[PDB]
Amino acid sequence: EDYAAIEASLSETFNTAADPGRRLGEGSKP
Amino acid sequence: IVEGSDAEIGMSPWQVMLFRKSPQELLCGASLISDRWVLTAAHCLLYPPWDKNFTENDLLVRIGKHSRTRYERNIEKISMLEKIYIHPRYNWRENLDRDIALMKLKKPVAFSDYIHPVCLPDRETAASLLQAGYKGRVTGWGNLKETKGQPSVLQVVNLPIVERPVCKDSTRIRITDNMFCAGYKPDEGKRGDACEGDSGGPFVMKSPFNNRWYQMGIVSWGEGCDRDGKYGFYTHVFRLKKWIQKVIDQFGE
Amino acid sequence: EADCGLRPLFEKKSLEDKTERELLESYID
Ligand SMILES: *[C@@H]1O[C@H](CO)[C@@H](O)[C@H](O)[C@H]1NC(C)=O
Ligand code: NA
Repeated sequence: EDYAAIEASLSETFNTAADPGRRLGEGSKP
Repeated sequence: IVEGSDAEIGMSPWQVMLFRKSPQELLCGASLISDRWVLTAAHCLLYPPWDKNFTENDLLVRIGKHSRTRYERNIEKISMLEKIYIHPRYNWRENLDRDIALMKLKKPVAFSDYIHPVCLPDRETAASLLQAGYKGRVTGWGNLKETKGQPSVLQVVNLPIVERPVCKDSTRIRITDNMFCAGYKPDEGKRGDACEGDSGGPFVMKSPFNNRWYQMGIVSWGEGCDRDGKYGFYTHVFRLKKWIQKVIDQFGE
Repeated sequence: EADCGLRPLFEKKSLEDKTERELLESYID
């Protein structure tokens, strides 16, 4: 699966997922 | 991390990145507690209202990292999970009580300058350091402010523990003994907080008794990030220490 | 681990990071 060079399939531009831990109570977002 | 700074190289060698396979994305922080075990927040893995239910094969962990995005050759290690264990009484319905999960690596990871486990607190360490006003340290690659705001490298902020009744009165959500809160108060001038994507990362304190770093908390929840009069809430690791030990013993050191 | 909590690039080399003093200061004063 992985060794060293084959990690050119690894993205270097990706988002940070929405985190529900910060959206409790008054943290709610639309 | 809101209002933090770039970490120094090797500052937090127990810091782990929880990475989604498809699509590729930063899920959460986490921490290395042995060569085989990683501690994180349950809600990073399981949150039914958002239809979040990650299994072993959905994820990877990246260890030894500094850059948020770059593959750090000869530095980071990428490991697959053998098994995930979420606290049976984790309370996703209300306040994320017992927001804790353990992940077992398929193979042991080798330690290095950049990869090294954190300590778990004993009773006396917890009684000594978990006091109002005493600062701990939070690290992560989460957002730089309340919802791009993505950092290029690992962020770090030092935050004071807050008295339980102030934590209590600051929110209408029910607080339990399995959490503690931290952050500056409005009148303190300084600020900072964990934020989205920092969840599951470690809140650490350096013991003056033996100069070891101990993980007292897991970044758990908050109402937004860095709001005046609000504080960050952390899973109380010592309170959950018995369950952690039970799991590791039963499922392999 | 018997080695937990001691950083190779800091404690093991007798170096301090730029802000750990802030933690210790909060414990004392
Ligand atoms: C989460 O997903 C897994 C795999 O699809 C499933 O086996 C498990 O029952 C789910 N957990 C719950 C109860 O939400
Ligand atoms: Na605040």
